[PDB]
Amino acid sequence: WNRKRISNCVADYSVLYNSASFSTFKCYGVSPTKLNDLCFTNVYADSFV
Amino acid sequence: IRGDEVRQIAPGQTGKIADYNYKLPCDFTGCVIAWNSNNLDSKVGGNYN
Repeated sequence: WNRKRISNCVADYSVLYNSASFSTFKCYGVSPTKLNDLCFTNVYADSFV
Repeated sequence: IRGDEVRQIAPGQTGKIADYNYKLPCDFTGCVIAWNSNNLDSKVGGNYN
């Protein structure tokens, strides 16, 4: 699985959650509707199939 | 509702219809009944009502 790092930028999580292209969008430790109001020290996007 | 939004109709659930259309309380007493109706709610050419 390939790990892309995200740091030092402004993240818009509303575009991804509001997009209907995703079969499931389920979140642990956070509620996605509030993701736009949080500040994260680092984010790791690990992608695979 | 649409088919696999059926589990958005539940207490403490998030999604499109669980927050914008029909929100149940956390302390919801009662219960949910769902049955497929592809017969009188579906028509060729699309039902847009």
